[PDB]
Amino acid sequence: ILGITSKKIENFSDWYTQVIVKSELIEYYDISGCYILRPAAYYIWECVQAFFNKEIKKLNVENSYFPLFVTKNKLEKGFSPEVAWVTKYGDSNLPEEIAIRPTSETIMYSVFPKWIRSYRDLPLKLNQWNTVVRWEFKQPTPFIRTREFLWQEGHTAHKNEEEAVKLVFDILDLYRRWYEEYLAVPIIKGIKSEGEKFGGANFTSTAEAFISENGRAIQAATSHYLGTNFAKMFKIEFEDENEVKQYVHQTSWGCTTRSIGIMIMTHGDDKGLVLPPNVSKYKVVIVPIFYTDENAIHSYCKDIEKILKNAQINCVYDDRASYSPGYKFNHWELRGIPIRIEVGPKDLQNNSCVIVRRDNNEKCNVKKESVLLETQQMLVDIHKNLFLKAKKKLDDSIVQVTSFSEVMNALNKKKMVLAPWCEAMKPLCIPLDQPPMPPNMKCFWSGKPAKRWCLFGRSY
Ligand SMILES: Nc1ncnc2c1ncn2[C@@H]1O[C@H](COP(=O)(O)OP(=O)(O)NP(=O)(O)O)[C@@H](O)[C@H]1O
Ligand SMILES: O=C(C[C@H]1NCCC[C@@H]1O)Cn1cnc2cc(Br)c(Cl)cc2c1=O
Ligand SMILES: [Mg+2]
Repeated sequence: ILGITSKKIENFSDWYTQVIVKSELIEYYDISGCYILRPAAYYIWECVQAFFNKEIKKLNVENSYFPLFVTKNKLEKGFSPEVAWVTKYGDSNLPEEIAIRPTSETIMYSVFPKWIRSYRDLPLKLNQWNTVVRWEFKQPTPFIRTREFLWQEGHTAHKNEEEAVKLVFDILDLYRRWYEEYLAVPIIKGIKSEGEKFGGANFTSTAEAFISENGRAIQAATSHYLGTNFAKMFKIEFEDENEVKQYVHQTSWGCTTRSIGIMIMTHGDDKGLVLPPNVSKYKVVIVPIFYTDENAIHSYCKDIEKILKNAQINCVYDDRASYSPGYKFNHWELRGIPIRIEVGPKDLQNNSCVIVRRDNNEKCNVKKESVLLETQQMLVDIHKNLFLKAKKKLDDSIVQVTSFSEVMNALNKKKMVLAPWCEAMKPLCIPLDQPPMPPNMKCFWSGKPAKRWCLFGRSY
């Protein structure tokens, strides 16, 4: 009951449920597919939100808030069974049903024509941090697929294709950094196939992550070039620099709290949650061991707490008298605190302490004067190690194939497949980083000549 009783490989699904609850990330809720985000989970969202905000602001993107509700006729300008409908206020029916936003396309693009008259009004760059609701038919999973989820949705409109297209890939790399620099998760940039892209999009760029334990790919984030599709539909036009009426070129992009789930599944182990330092409130936990003047142990630990905190490194000194040091060890490992500092009589004797990494459980005795410096670079190295170990697993999950039997073998081993492309397992994306393609290569399913490599696999 106390700790994680299932192993990540043996029973991944039950391991996941145990980790997210016992590490105090979420609480389950009496509405299926909805979950309470406890402070530990929301801190992660706050962090990546702060990062993403800073970066998109550099791209002159402005934050805004559009209404949670959209009327029936405006929404209705193959998704409808996912729409949640507000019908009643109190005991009175609404004259017209109103929908809860599943996304803000119809809400925003209905007003864009009013804001866009000439080239002078361009580019228009908007972003929202909000919630949307979708009554997912597929089985709900905490973070990964929820019926209400926090996200960010960006929407832009430009004078031409090139400015729009560049921003699409600018945003896509921000998503890359989002996962890499804060969640320590490696992702693959790519273009969706025509059958997998957002229907309203010209093309859909994507960031894909992969979970080796169940052999499933997860779309980490999206970034669409919408072209003039929505511009035509909503009559979003502007007057040229040459007085000619033109359609705007639009982009849209989004990343949700699914990112947190991807992080958990990536870095979590059999001991429980493992947090990248950049998304953990407490970077260090200080645990005291008695046998010995207790008050002297308190003074030493508090001194180290002051040293770290003064250097703007948030940490916690677990001085709860009712719990053994061993209990505290597991307590904070479970909650994913990157670093544990142990202080006992022996450490107090040499004016030193034991520092313990959460990721590989490596221990080392450091002098009190070197605690700060060693802590700082250890937090750096922990993030590097988490990312690199994760990248190795991602890379080792892809097999380059040129035949059907090679595909069957990879599918049976829960691997992803990199196959020739000439345009349940499905096409995931056409990776931006293309390996060389032999001149006379064919798709083994069509015989047509291959132009690029496509990534295939099962997905969430
Ligand atoms: N219910 C959900 N909970 C969490 N994240 C989600 C959910 N639905 C979609 N996302 C993610 O939100 C981002 C953009 O969503 P979106 O463009 O609506 O894709 P989508 O068409 O809903 N994909 P899918 O629902 O799996 O067929 C992607 O990274 C999705 O993985
Ligand atoms: O939501 C999208 C496309 C983009 N909109 C916001 C930015 C990120 C995102 O990729 C695809 N999508 C997904 N699910 C939907 C569910 C409903 Br219900 C509706 Cl009306 C519409 C949609 C819908 O448009
Ligand atoms: Mg969907």
